[PDB]
Amino acid sequence: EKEEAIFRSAEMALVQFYIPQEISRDSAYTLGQLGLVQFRDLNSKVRAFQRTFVNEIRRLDNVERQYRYFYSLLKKHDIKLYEGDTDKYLDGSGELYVPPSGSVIDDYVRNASYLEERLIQMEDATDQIEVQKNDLEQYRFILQSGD
Amino acid sequence: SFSHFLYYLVLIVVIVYGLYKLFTGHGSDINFGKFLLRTSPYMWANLGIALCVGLSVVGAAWGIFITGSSMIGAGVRAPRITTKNLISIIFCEVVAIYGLIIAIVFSSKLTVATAENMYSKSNLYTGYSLFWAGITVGASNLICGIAVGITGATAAISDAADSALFVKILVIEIFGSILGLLGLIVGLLMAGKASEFQ
Amino acid sequence: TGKAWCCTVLSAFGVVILSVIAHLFNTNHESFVGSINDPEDGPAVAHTVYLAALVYLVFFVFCGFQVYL
Amino acid sequence: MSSFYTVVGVFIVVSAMSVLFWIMAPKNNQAVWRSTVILTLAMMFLMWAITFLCQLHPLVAPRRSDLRPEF
Amino acid sequence: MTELCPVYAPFFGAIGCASAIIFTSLGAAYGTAKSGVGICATCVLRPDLLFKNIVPVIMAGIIAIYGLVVSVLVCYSLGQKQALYTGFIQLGAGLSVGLSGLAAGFAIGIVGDAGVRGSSQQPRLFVGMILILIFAEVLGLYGLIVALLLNSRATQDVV
Amino acid sequence: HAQLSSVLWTMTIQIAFGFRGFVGVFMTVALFAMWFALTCAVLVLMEGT
Amino acid sequence: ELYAIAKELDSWFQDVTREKAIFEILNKSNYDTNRKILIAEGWIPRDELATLQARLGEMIARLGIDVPSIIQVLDTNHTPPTFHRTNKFTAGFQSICDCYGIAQYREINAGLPTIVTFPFMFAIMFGDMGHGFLMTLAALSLVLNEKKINKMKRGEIFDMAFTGRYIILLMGVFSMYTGFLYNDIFSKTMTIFKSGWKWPDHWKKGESITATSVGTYPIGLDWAWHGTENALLFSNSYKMKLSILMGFIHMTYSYFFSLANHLYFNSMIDIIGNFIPGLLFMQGIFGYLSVCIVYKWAVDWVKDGKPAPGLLNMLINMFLSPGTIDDELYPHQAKVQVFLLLMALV
Repeated sequence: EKEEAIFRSAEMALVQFYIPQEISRDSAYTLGQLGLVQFRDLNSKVRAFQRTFVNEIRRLDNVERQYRYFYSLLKKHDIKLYEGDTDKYLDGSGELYVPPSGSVIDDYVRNASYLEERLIQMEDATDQIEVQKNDLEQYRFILQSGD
Repeated sequence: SFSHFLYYLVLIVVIVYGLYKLFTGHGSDINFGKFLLRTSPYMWANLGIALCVGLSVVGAAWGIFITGSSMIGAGVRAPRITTKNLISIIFCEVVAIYGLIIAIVFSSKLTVATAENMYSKSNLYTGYSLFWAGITVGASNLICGIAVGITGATAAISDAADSALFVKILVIEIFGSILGLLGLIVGLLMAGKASEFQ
Repeated sequence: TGKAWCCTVLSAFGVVILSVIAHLFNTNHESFVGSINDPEDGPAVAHTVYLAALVYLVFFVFCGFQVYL
Repeated sequence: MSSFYTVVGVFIVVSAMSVLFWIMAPKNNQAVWRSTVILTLAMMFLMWAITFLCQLHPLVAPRRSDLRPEF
Repeated sequence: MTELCPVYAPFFGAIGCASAIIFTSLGAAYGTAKSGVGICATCVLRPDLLFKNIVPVIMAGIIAIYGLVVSVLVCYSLGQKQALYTGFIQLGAGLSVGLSGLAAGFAIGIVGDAGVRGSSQQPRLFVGMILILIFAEVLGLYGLIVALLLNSRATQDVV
Repeated sequence: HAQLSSVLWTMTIQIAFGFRGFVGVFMTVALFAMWFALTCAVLVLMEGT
Repeated sequence: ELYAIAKELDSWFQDVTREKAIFEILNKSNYDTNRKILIAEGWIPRDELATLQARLGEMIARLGIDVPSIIQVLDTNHTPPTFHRTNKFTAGFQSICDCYGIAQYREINAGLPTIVTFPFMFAIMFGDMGHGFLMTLAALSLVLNEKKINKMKRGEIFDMAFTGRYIILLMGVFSMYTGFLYNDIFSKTMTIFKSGWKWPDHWKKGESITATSVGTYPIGLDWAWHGTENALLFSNSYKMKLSILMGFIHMTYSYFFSLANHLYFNSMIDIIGNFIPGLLFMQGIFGYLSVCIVYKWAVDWVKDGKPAPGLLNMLINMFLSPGTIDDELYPHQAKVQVFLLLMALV
């Protein structure tokens, strides 16, 4: 039975996870699904760029930058983002859900990059056409002015 | 400056009037003693109580704006200070509560005197005592609030810079916050032997 | 519907309140007609406040019907 | 005919019921139940007792010059 | 004109009825003006905060309410043959509420401007501003209260 | 809070009791509307906050 | 292209932010190069510890791999995090207290006492059955419709109001109680009980009449002094004394909470040199003032033929002029006051 922690703070225990590397990516996902472990920074003396999982975080940052560009485009053109997945992961229940596979994340990265290039070139072409249209419309207005 | 010109003109007019009265043998006509004796002690007492509360409030408000404006600026990047430096704003608002308290205590002496016992030794003394005690409490609380607010702004900026700094600047506030207390005490000593108007 | 909700709330608060005030006036409550500065006649103020409460009741019923639809 | 002993008796009753609730507080959220109920009782009683004691032997009586003579 | 009730006694009370509104309306205007300047500067970027950065302009108006209360209470104690003590009390009650409200408004303004300007960046600061603003507002309250107490003596046991 | 409440009562709804007839009824309705608006706004939210 | 992206952009974002989040967490771990294991130190509630293990076991059961002990409790002198288990009722007050600061580990939580004391101190400051009832109804609108309001989106001000819906409910209820004790409903008074004051049998219009005490009002302020000239003088005295007593009681409760903290942490030096001295200092002065207030209330001075001592002037002389009592509140008052002053000065 969980103790009531309103009169005083809940009793806390420090716990070491000796997480095998081959399942580490999965273990974290469970530790994040429980939502009960507050991890200590054991590499607090290690510089941000000198940390062990810096490259994966950089890849995910690039993917999130591409997604933030996609959202910016979805807002420039009046296109509504399709919200969802609120109940997909059952957040807060403490129950585990099969995490995305590494191949799935690699596919996400590759698709994000490919869509980045495609959307960049499409936006460039559209912007060129739009500026040409604006110039022609201004010229037409100038011509249409009364004598 | 228009204000300085007005001050100089008032001073010159006062000097000329005083010299005219003095030379013409009527120097005693400018009788501050008669003014004090004949001015109602009620006016002195009520001015003291109003100025006490008002000046204590003015210093509290003046400090609250100095501390409050520097907490808000420093909390944009360090909002953690907002609640920590709020003790500064309590040292600024406490002087006002002192003034209020004094007003309450001094207002107890705002009784109605009889017509014959109006400008007596006790009633004139009570008027002077409650005027000057209110002036002292109000001005001391004004100074203490404005000074504690200036220290609280410095403390808020220091806390935003480094948390450990705050406890060291708060001490200065504790040094300043006492200055109103002293005034409070002195006020209670002034109006201590004063009695209700009778 | 926000206007209807506000009006019906303000109308129930005022039907109840003015009905109570009118009852107190009619019963010549000391807190309402006990002072020389208070209105001389109790039942007449009670009648006027009752009419005001009836107006507020009409407002309440109308706005509640509007909220319903 | 009420005196300070009325306050004492009300205090006795309030303390008895507070102890009773502490003994019989629900197990679930027991700390919240005990603290909330007992503190609410204590402060309600304290405010009532303060209001009652000021009226026990008041040093000033109601004085007004606006009542109608009919009352 | 009696010894205790000169013809000029109503001068002080009428100046107190005026002082209460004039100086609690000076402070409220200062606060409203500065808070509105801050709100107009911020809501250009953050209109969604507008109907929630109005709080300082609501507190400054409450200062004006404190002196409309002391003014209306002091105006109904004003009389042609009211004692000089009553006049001095009514002047003191308006000097207190009016000056305290001026101080409270001047502070509400300066602090609301700062807090609206900073809240457009740090929303958590809104709680800080409202707390620093409730202590600037209480100053005015403390004046009103003193004023109220003054009026509780203005006309009583007075011959 | 007590003094502002009493003052609001005197300014807003106490006057309504002074007038009778259709004028009195309309004054009661409007003055109670104003009294409740100021009570919920000033004396419940503002003073309450 | 944008519509194709939009139908799946949120899922991609949620999935990548979680993967970036798991890789930041692993970044806090010490990767043993010689071995192939990450050392991750985490704070978890002890009661939850078993659950953690179970879930990890489930993961193993899903993976099918055999691994050594993946959970090892550790005993280190590291400041543990402060965790308070709240609910829809205590969450608001816990947030109220946490805004000031986070309680020390296993320190007396200020939310549990604030659940009641924050609403009741507000109610003292509010004291009106009308306004209290309006606020109670406003809070009940949120509480009864709490599910619907939780489901929808809320603005910052509305979100704050809804989160503190139970706060406001308690504030309204206690405001109703206090206004009943103040006999204040929309600035008016109730006449439920027989008043303890009797106005003169007969008087003329405009005649200053004073009432005589025939009893004590059972609950709340007597309605006899409603609209009376001196009503404000009694209300001010009563409410000043009430505020002083309530604040002193609320500070004493907090100081005894400090004592409980000292006892829990086995800081006997704090009890001897921090709690007891400050307790004596605060008692001898302001608890003595509170006791004097109550005693003066409980003493019939007019009947006893003794002047009613001024407690404010008593307290002032207790410091500025020790041993000089204008009016003797109780026998041996001067000696007791001198002893208390000496106790504080020591």
